[PDB]
Amino acid sequence: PSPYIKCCGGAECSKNEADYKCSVFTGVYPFMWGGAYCFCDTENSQMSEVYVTRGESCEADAIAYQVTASLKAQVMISIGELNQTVDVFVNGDSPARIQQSKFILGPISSAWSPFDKVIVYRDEVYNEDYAPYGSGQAGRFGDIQSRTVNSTDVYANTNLKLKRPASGNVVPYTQTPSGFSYWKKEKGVPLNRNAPFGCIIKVNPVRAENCVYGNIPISMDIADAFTRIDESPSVSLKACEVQSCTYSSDFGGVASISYTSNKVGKCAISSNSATMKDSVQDVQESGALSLFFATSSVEPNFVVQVCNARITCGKCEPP
Amino acid sequence: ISSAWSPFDKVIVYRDEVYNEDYAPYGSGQAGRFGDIQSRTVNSTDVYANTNL
Amino acid sequence: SVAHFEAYKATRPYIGWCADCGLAGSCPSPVSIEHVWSDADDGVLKIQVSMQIGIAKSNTINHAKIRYMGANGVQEAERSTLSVSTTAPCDILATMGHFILARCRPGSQVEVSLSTDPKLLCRTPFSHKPRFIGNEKSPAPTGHKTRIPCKTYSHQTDLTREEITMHVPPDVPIQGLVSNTGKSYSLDPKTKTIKYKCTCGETVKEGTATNKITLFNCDTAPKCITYAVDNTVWQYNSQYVPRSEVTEVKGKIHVPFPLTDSTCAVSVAPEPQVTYRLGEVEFHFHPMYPTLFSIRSLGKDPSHSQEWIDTPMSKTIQVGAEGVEYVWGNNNPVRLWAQKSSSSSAHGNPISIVSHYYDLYPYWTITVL
Amino acid sequence: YESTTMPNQVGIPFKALIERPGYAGLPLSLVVIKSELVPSLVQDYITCNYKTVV
Repeated sequence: PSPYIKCCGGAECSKNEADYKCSVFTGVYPFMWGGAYCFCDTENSQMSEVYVTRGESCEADAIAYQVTASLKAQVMISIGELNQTVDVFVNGDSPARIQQSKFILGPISSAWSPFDKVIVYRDEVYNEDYAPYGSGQAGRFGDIQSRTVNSTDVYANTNLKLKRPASGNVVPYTQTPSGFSYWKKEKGVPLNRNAPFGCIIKVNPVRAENCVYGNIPISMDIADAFTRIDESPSVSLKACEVQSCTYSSDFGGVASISYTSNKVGKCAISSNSATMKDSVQDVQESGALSLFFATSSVEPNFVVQVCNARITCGKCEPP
Repeated sequence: ISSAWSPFDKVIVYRDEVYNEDYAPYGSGQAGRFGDIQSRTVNSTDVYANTNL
Repeated sequence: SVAHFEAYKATRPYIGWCADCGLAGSCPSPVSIEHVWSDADDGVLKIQVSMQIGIAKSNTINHAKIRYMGANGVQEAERSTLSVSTTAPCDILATMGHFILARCRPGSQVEVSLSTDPKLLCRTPFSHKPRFIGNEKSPAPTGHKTRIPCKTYSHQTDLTREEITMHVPPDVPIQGLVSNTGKSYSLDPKTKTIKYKCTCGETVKEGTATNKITLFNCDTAPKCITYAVDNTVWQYNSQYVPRSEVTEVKGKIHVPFPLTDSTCAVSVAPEPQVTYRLGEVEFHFHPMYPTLFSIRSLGKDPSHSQEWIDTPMSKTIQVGAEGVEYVWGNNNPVRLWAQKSSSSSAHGNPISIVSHYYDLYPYWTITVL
Repeated sequence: YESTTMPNQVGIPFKALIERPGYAGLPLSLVVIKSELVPSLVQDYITCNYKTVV
């Protein structure tokens, strides 16, 4: 506030607010300008004052969080007749029923999570640590501490230099910008590329996508009897053709498997000693099948089965 | 602080008296377990639970 | 207050100290910049001034008129020219009463001026530094390529929506009005009611004067204090307005232009040309006006460096089995994998070996040992 | 100038008067009335008994 004058001897501030600084200059307005508004001019006092108020920029600019993350999966389940993916938590045991066959999604072993002591501005999530109760001070993150968003009172630290007037003009004062305003520019460094081994942290969902870590035990009691045999063709003339061989390994395997069969039926192939395109699969006589793989770079060896019968490939590796 | 400590952990605070109980959240599936009913929306009747009838 | 009519009346307009009156000379100016606040990322300046724009003195609305009060008391003036100027011209986004919205250029000072009828100006230091959003501009910018989040001060005017306080009972600044003419004291009222407290006076030495009187045995200053004041005035602080009262009272005023989120349309530079090698990716930067670039990773290491790429250069960044991400300007991330000659069938063996006929990665140089 | 480590014992009167060189008056006596552990929790879930419906 600009000056409030108190005639012929004032007293100090005993107005209060969220944060306040107050100085009482005495003997002021020595020649005045007719802004004395008093008899006195030789013994007048000016109570100069300043206070803090909290802005409207308390939306999320900025909120300090201590996170421990809860674990969510998006597993896609295909029974071969209902094709759905379902978002479901993986903390311990998680029973889910689809056609009254039991599945239990087990816990994922996380190496680390990107969400720690982080600072979130509303411009962008940012990876940045703080020290607790580190705001309200200079030289450390922040310069203002408010305990909750609704709280209208704040502990704030700002610098102002008030002086007395000494001229025929009317007040000297020099005023520096706010502490928070200095940090607004600085930000942090992006929270979008932190953590090794996947983890893309996107600002709007406030979460981290495509995080490859550990092994997931899975257990199911599923009805596959039915009537056993569910048809098992015996198989002959087992061959491996390998073609389309061109260097790289960030894409999937391309093998073709030739065989000939003596019956039509359905096996569930393939297993994990190799990777098929089709898991519900009609095996027929003279069944040459170009099929897609996707483990042939973690495990370049592959023991491809068509039912009972099987052989080993590949044959393409750097010469 | 030189060092800081609270005897609190995983606690379930009854209005009768605070009691120290262990649990694993989202782990319902079975008729036991402390805090089998889990509710997070207080605007909706949904609860995750396992019960027997 | 409740509304625009009522707000403006109850907290009367006022004159304040402005230390620029021509770009030099310190005087009471009726235009005085109270505060400039910026909480917009659209570069908007919410300037607070002491004139009230869009209302007349009769308490009715004319956009042609504006109402100010200074040492001639409360007057109407015509408006047909209004400008703000940093160190270079500005465009006014919106104006409602006390408050002005403007988009200006960089400058060390901010000038609120007119020339229609007030014929004055007030220029006060307020820092407004460069605003560059996007990564491109163009003659008469309007380009679009990407929407970015920003914060802004509304275009619409609110009749009520938040408050700020005004305070201190009527005390309206004057710079001198009383003088010792001859060897007697000549009381000038001017064109306003004047309250003075006088140690002595033959007729008047306490009263509301609006006539000319001569008082003998009287002299200016520590023993005869005159100031013009008229009622129902709460003013907000200026910079160097002094004021004294014997009682303490307040007034309130409404705040149009609240802070609200928006999205702005800006162009950034289209993607630079890429050249490809066996398992490695090279960016050759094209000529464009400065683009900020990130080179990052999250696939294998968290690693990140930043630079402004202002000039054509080739940079080689390596891409392993896991992705590599290049962020170029304000655009969304492109992710890139290893491109050699494409595909796999079985490449490599479980006992580890490396691509083509190289000796690096070490799997051939172990052999040499 | 400053600076001690007191133990936290309720009701003990601790006397600190370490100040600049020169005799320094107006000592600090400090008694601890209580420490108040102010919780910094995350709510895991809310649970209460239920109304069964046929």
